[PDB]
Amino acid sequence: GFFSFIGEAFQGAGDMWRAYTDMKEAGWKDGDKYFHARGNYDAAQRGPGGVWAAEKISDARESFQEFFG
Amino acid sequence: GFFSFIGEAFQGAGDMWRAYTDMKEAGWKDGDKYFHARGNYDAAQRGPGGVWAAEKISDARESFQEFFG
Amino acid sequence: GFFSFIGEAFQGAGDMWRAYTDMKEAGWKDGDKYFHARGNYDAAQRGPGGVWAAEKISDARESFQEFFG
Amino acid sequence: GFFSFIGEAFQGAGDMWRAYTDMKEAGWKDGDKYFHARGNYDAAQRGPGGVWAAEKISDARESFQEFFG
Amino acid sequence: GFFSFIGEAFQGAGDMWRAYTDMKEAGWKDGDKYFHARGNYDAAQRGPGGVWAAEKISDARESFQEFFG
Amino acid sequence: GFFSFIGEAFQGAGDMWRAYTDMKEAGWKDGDKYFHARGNYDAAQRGPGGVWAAEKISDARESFQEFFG
Amino acid sequence: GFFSFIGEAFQGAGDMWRAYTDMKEAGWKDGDKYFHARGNYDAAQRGPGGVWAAEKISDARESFQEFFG
Amino acid sequence: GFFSFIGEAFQGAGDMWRAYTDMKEAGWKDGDKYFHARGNYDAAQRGPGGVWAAEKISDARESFQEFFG
Amino acid sequence: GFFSFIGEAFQGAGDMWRAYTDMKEAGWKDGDKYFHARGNYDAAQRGPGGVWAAEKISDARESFQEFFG
Amino acid sequence: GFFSFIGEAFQGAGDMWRAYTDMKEAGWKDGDKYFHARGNYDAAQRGPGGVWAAEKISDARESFQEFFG
Amino acid sequence: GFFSFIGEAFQGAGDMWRAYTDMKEAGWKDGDKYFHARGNYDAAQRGPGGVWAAEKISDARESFQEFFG
Amino acid sequence: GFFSFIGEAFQGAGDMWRAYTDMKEAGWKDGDKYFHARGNYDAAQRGPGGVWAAEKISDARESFQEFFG
Repeated sequence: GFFSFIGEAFQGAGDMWRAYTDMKEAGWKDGDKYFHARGNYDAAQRGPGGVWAAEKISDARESFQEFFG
Repeated sequence: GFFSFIGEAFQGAGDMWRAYTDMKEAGWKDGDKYFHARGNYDAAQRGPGGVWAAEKISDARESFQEFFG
Repeated sequence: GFFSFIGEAFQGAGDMWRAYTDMKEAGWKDGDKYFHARGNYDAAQRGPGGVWAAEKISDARESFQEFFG
Repeated sequence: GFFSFIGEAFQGAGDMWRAYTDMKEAGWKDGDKYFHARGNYDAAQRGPGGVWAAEKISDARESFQEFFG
Repeated sequence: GFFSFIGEAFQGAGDMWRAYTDMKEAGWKDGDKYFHARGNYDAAQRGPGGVWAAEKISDARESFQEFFG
Repeated sequence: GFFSFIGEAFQGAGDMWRAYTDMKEAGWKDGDKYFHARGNYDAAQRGPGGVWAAEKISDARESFQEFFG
Repeated sequence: GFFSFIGEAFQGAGDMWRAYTDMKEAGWKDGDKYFHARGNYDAAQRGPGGVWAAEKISDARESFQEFFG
Repeated sequence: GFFSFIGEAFQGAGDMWRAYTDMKEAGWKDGDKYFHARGNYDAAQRGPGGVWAAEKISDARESFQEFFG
Repeated sequence: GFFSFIGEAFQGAGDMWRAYTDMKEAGWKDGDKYFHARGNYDAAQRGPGGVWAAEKISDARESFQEFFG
Repeated sequence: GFFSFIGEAFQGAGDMWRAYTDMKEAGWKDGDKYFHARGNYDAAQRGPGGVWAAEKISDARESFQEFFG
Repeated sequence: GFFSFIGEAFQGAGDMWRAYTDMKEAGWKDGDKYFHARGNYDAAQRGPGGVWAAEKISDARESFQEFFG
Repeated sequence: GFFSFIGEAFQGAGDMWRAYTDMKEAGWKDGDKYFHARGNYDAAQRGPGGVWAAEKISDARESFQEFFG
């Protein structure tokens, strides 16, 4: 079992990035979730970059290189 | 079992990025979710970049290279 | 069992980054979650960078290199 | 069982970064969570950097290098 | 069982960075959590840096190097 | 059982960095938690640095090096 | 510089399997060489087998297999 | 510089399997070499087998296998 | 400089398996060499087997296997 | 400088398996060498086996295996 | 400088297995060498076995295994 | 400087297994060497076994194993 959450440069209001594994006889309730935004400037901004999602990376030679100038 | 969530440069209101695995006799309730936006400037912005989603990457030689100038 | 949460440069209001594993005969309640933003400047900002999510990285030779200039 | 939470450069209001493992006959309640922001300047800001999430890293030779100039 | 919480450069209001393991016949209640911010300057700021989350790192030779200039 | 909490450069209001292990027939209540901030300058600030979270690091030769200039 | 001599199942009389490299201002003399054979039985005999002479063998997968029954 | 001599199952009389490298201002003399054989039985005999002569063998997976039955 | 001599199951009379390196202002003499054989039985005999002569063998996985039945 | 001599199951008469390195202003003489054999039985006999001659063997995993039945 | 001589199961008469290094202004003489054999039985016999001659063996995992049954 | 001589299960007559290093202004004489054998039984016999000649053996894990049954 592999669980990997990556969260970056965001504005949230609730109930995020959750992992529920292997429950038995459970029960739950969540409530209302409000996002209210007025007059903001430069919210939720991210620079460059690549996103790799792999399971096995075998024998990688001179690979996975990112250059920023 | 492989679970990989990547979230970046966003504005949300609720109930995101969840992984529910291997439940038995469960039960749940979620509520209303409101997004209200007025008069914003430059929200949810992302720069360049590539997105790789693989399962196996074998013997990668001089590969997976991104250059930014 | 592998659980890895990485959270970075964000504004939240509640109920984030949770991992519930291996529960039996449980029960829970969560409440309302409000995000209210007015007149902000430069909220939730992130610089460059790459995101790798792998399970096995075997024999990586001269790999996984990021240069910033 | 592996649990790794990394949280960085954020503004929160409640109920974050929790790990609940191996409970039996439990029960719990959480309350309302409010985020109220007005007139701020430069909140939740992060510099550059890469995020690696792996389970096994075997025989890594001259790898995992980040340069900042 | 491995539990590692790292928290850095943040502003919180409550109920963070908790690990509940191996409970039986429990029960608990938490209260309301308010974040109120006005007129701040340079809150929740982080410099550069990389984030590695692994379980096993075997035979790493000349690896895991970060240079800052 | 391994439990490691590292907290650094933050402003909190309550109920943080807790580890509850191996309880039987327990019960508890927590109260309201308020964060109120006005007119501050340079709160919750962190310099550079990398974050490694591993379980086993075997045979690391000339590794895990960070240089600051 | 690569020099590989393999000699097998033979009858010789002299001056075999020599490698002279990188000489300067040299000089040499060899003598007479006589092979005299009478009435022999089953001299210089070899069983089956393949002869590979390569310089580079890269990425050979399930190759170079000889079966004898 | 690589020099590899393998000699097997032979009858010789003289001056075999020599490697002369990197000589300056030398000089030498060798004599007569006689092989005289009469009435022998089963001289210089070799069983099965393969002969590989390579310089580089890279990444050989499930290769170079000889079976004798 | 690499020098490897392997000699096996032989009958010789003289001046074998020599390596002369890095000589300056030398001089030498060798004499006569006689092999005389009469009426022998089963001289210079070798069983099965493979002969590998390589310089570099890199990353050999489940390779170089010989089975005798 | 590497010098490896392996000699096995042989009948010799003289001047074998020698390594002369790094001589200056030398001089030498060797004499006659006689091999005389009559009426022998089962001389110079070797069983099975493989001969590997390499310079570098890197990262050999489950390799170089010989089975005798 | 590496010098390794291995000699096994042989019949010799003289001047074997010698290593002369780093001589200056030398001089030497050797004499006659006679091998005389009559009527012998089972001389110079060797059982099974492999011969490895390497210079570097790095990171050998579950390798170099010989089984005799 | 490394010098390793291993000699096993042999019949010799003279001048074997010598190492002469680092001589200056020397001089020597050796005499005749006779091997005379008649009517012997089971001379110079060796059982099974492998011969490894390496210079560096680094990080050998579960390697170099010989089983005799």
